[PDB]
Amino acid sequence: LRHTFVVADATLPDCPLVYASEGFYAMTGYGPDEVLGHNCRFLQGEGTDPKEVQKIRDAIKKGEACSVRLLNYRKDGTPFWNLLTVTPIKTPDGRVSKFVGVQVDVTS
Ligand SMILES: *[C@@]12=NC3=[C]C([C])=C([C])[C]=C3N([C][C]([O])[C]([O])[C]([O])[C]OP([O])([O])=O)C1=NC(=O)[N]C2=O
Repeated sequence: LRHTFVVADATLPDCPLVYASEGFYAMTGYGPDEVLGHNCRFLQGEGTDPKEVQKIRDAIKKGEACSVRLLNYRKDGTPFWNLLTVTPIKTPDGRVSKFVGVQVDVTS
């Protein structure tokens, strides 16, 4: 199946994205200059369910994995359904260093 992949830096307080696969840029319409250094939430918009957003916010704050389905918007404004799985990456001392995300466009 077609998916995309990003890495977020958890050592920075607001989990900016530091790496994205070619598919992530191609799927969203945004280039590296608009994606790198930014929190993934710029993909959100009017129809995004705040309850699902809250699930990821809590899991990130708690350093747990999380899988949620979100309405997202491309650079051109058009919406798509993003099945998103975030995974915490810990150092051996228990601290979370990075979050990794798999994003699937599940508009089908
Ligand atoms: C986004 N993918 C994504 C990938 C990773 C690795 C992480 C850590 C987060 C995301 N987000 C969410 C965003 O960064 C944030 O966690 C949430 O919006 C909730 O926190 P706030 O503070 O905003 O309430 C992704 N969000 C998207 O909308 N699309 C993704 O692809």
